[PDB]
Amino acid sequence: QRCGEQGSGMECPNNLCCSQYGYCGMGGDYCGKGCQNGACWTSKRCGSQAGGKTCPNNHCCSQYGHCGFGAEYCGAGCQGGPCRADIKCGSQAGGKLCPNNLCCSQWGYCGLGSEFCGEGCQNGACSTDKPCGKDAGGRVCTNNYCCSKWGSCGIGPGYCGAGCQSGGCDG
Amino acid sequence: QRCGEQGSGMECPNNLCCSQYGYCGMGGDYCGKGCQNGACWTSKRCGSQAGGKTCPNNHCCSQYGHCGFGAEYCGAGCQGGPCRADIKCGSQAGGKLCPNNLCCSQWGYCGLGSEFCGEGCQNGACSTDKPCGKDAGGRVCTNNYCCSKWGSCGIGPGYCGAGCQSGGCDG
Ligand SMILES: CC(=O)N[C@@H]1[C@@H](O)[C@H](O[C@@H]2O[C@H](CO)[C@@H](O)[C@H](O)[C@H]2NC(C)=O)[C@@H](CO)O[C@H]1O
Ligand SMILES: CC(=O)N[C@@H]1[C@@H](O)[C@H](O[C@@H]2O[C@H](CO)[C@@H](O)[C@H](O)[C@H]2NC(C)=O)[C@@H](CO)O[C@H]1O
Repeated sequence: QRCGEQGSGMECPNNLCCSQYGYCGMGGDYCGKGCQNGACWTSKRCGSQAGGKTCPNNHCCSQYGHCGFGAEYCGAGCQGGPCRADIKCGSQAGGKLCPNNLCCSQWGYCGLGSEFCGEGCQNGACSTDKPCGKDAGGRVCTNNYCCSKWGSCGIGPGYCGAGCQSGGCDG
Repeated sequence: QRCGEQGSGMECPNNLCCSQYGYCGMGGDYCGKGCQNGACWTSKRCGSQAGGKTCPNNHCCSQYGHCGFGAEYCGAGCQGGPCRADIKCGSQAGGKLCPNNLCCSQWGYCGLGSEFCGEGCQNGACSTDKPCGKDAGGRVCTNNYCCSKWGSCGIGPGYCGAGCQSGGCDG
């Protein structure tokens, strides 16, 4: 229910602004001074100009590094987010990973959904669920995901904690 | 710090999935069945195929009524989300509002950022707080937002509750 620093990076639906006090709504109250994410009145900084401050809410990052949507944003120079250009990745990149847990298709391109996350997926939120660990040649996960005690990649206590074989374990 | 139903329609950062228990992670335990938003293994339907629904986390809704990212979702047919084609709106498009609280620029195109939200903005999260209520001719906000006591539009208990001049006022 809470957002931003107060809600654990949590985001408001439909681009509602996360006021400085971790709540959701529209208006100067939530969108003005303070705003942590959502349709903030002052567009955030990102990537090049911000060292990789990727845009939250799956917003596009412009060539100047401000978060938003629109041709100006998602169009050319788009440094991140749902850009209109095709974002490559994978073996064909020298092994490169998609941003914001995006799946890298067999074809070497970022996206979300069956075609991207399904069979052949190279990194990101791949739904193939390939097992890792001791019982799998010692396969490690991509994106530094936690290889759970049951040889499964994920992120969370169930994965990163008790018996986390590899990745971002909590021990 | 709860998502989905367990957290007031909240979404997780970086495309992490919201399990059936209201928590954020990556893995069949967050992304598998139960997943409420985020990079769900079984994409959420949307658009005409799904009664006009919008995609969580600002995902494109492909022409087939499935949410995701990449050419197939954001390219052609894209019935919603950060569509690759400039979304049209306003006095130009028959008063058509931008979906997911996007700002309809004066040039009739949905986006987020100074260019769309700033001066001219026709609807959505416009950073211009044009006065509403008796405070200024009895003006009414766009998107069914609540005009508060002060004569300023927005969403929250502070705009929709006590002294809300018009809009989706609570009371
Ligand atoms: C110093 C300056 O204003 N440089 C301009 C860029 O910042 C500007 O990008 C836009 O900057 C605005 C801040 O003044 C942002 O609100 C806005 O979101 C951002 N727009 C984009 C698409 O990144 C560019 C382009 O208008 O011009 C420079 O001169
Ligand atoms: C009516 C129908 O079945 N049309 C087919 C589409 O469903 C199908 O699109 C893909 O469907 C998959 C599940 O059946 C989804 O995983 C996938 O996201 C979806 N693709 C898009 C872009 O939404 C396509 C094949 O991709 O064929 C149609 O005939």
